[PDB]
Amino acid sequence: GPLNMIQGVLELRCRTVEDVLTPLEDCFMLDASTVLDFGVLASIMQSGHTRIPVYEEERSNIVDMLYLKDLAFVDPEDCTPLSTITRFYNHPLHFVFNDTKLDAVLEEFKRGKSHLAIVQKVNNEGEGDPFYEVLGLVTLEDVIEEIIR
Amino acid sequence: GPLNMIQGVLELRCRTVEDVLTPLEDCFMLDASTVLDFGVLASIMQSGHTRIPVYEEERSNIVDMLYLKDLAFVDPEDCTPLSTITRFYNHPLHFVFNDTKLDAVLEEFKRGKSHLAIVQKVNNEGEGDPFYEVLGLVTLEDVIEEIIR
Amino acid sequence: MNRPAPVEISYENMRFLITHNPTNATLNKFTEELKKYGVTTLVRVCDATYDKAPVEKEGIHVLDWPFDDGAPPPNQIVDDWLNLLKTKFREEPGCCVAVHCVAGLGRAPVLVALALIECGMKYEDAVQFIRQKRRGAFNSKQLLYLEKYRPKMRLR
Amino acid sequence: MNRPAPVEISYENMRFLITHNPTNATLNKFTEELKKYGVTTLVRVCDATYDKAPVEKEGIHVLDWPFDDGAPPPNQIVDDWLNLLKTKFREEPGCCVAVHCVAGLGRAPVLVALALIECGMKYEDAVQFIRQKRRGAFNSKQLLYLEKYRPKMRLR
Repeated sequence: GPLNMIQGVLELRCRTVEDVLTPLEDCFMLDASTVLDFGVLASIMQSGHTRIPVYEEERSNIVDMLYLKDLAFVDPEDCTPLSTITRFYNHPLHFVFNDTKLDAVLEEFKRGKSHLAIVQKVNNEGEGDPFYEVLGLVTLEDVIEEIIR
Repeated sequence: GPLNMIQGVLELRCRTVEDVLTPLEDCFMLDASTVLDFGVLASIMQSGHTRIPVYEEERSNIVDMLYLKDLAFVDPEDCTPLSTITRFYNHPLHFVFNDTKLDAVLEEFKRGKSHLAIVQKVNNEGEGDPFYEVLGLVTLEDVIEEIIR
Repeated sequence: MNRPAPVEISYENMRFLITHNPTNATLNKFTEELKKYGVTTLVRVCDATYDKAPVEKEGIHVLDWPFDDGAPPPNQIVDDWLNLLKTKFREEPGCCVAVHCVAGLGRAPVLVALALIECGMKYEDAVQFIRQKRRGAFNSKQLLYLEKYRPKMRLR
Repeated sequence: MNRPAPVEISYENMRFLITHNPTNATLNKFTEELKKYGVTTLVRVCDATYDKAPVEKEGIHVLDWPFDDGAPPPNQIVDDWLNLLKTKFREEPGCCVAVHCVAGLGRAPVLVALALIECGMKYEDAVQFIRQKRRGAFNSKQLLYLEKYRPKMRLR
C-alpha cells in the first residue's frame, strides 16, 4: 500500500529500464508490409495499445510508430498498406538505453508526448562495429507499475 | 521529483475523487443513439480513449460503456447504431462516491478491470427523494497524476 | 464499487428487494432477476412505463401503488402494505417482496423501513441498516416520518 | 532521448557529420539534411544501396570508400581522407564533411577521430568527445588502432 508505493518511488533511482521492459517477442508489433484489412484493424483495436511499433522485416528493425489516431478514415477494403499510413505522419520514435534509471525515464515520459520508448544496449561482442541491440519496449505503465506495487 | 511523488502517495489518503475528477461537460462521451459512420469512428479513435461512456439522452444518464475493442468488425456503412453495439456486451459500469478517498480508488482500480469510474454524490435539496447526481469521471490516470506530480 | 443493481434486505422471515425500473425490453431480464431472488410480489411506487403482465404471466403479483415524489406513504398505502406482507409471507415464508421505483433511495426504501420498525426494529437501527445497503437513504421528510412512526406493533 | 538522427562534430575549422543510410526514396530528404548542415562531401564507408547522383546533382561530392566491418581504416583510405580534408576545408572553410555508414558507431566515427587526433586532440579526449555525441563509439580494435595512432602531425 502507501508504504510500498513510497519504497517504489524511492527505488526508481536504482532500477533501470532493463528490469521493467517488455522483451521484443512479447510485444504487439506490426509488419510495415501489413495491409489494413478488417481482421488486422480488429487486431489493432483489440490490442488495447494506442501506439504500436512498426518494424520491417524483422522485429528489431523498428522503422515507425503507428498511433491509433492514424487509422481515422481508413476503410478496410480499400486495403491500405501499413506503410502508406506511416508515411503520412513522421511520428518520432524514442530510444532509451537499457542502463537508464527509471527515475530518469519517468521524467522523459512526462517531458514528452510519449508513453513508450524503444530500449537499446550497445553491443561489443563480434568483430563488427558496435551496434545498438533493440531489447524491447518500456512504457509509462511499466514505470507506474513499479510504483503502484 | 521523488520527494513530491512521496508527498503525493501520502496525500492519497486525504484527497478524494472530487478533487481529481473530470466534470461531465469536459468528457468525451457518446450518445446511445449515435451511428458509427466513418466520422464518428474517427472521432472515437482520435479521442485516444479506450473506454467511452455512453449516455442517453443527456450526459448524466449514463447507460453503458463502449470499449474500443467493441468496434472490431464494425464497418462504417453499414451504418450501425451505437446501441446495437453496446447491446452485444454487458460491460459493467463502476460508480464511485464523490467522497471516496483516492487511496481507496487506487485499490479499486487495481483490484478490477477498470481504469474509470463514474462519480456520484447523493443529493438532498429538493422535495423529491434523494438521488445520485453524476459529477463526471475519474480515471486511473487522474489518480496517477496525483502521484507523478 | 457498484453498478445500478438490486439490493436485498432480510430479517426476520421478511425479505425485500429494492430495485431499478425496466423498459419493456429489459423486461424479460428484469423478471429473471426477480425470480432469482425469490420474489412473489412487486410493488411499483413511482410510475413506470413497462407493461407488467409479462411479470404476471411469470406469476409475480404486481401492485401499482404510486405515491408522491419525496413524500411519505399515504395512510392506505401503508395499511395495504402491512396487510400485504402478512398474507404474502404467510403464503410462503422466506420469499421476497420487491419494491421498485426510479430513484431507489426515496419512497421504496421507506416501505421497507416501515416494515422493519412495525416488525420491532429500532427506528435508528432501521434507517442505519437501510443506509448501509443503499446510501442516501431518505430525505428529511422521509426520516421525520420514520421517527414519528409508531408500530402497533402489527405484524403477526 | 533520441531518434535515428545525424550527429555533428566540430573543432577547429573542421566540421563532420556522422549519418545513417538512405534508401533511394528517403534520398531527397536525406540530401536535404545534408545541405542543411553545410556538407560538401559525403564519404560512404560501408556499402549502401542508394544510387548517389541525386546527391551529386545537388553538388555534394560523394566518395565510396568502403572498408571492413569492424576494422580500422586501410592505410590508403586514411591517406586519401586526410588529404581530402585539406582540400575540402581549403575550398571553403567551416563547411562540413559527412561520413556515413549503417551502424553509425564503428568505422565512420574512426575517420572522424583520426581527423581530430591528426589535428592535435589527445587520443583520450578524441574518443571521449566522440562517445559523448554517440555512445558506443568504437570497438577494441577501433580503440587499439586509435591509441597506437601517431599524428605526423599532418593537417596544415
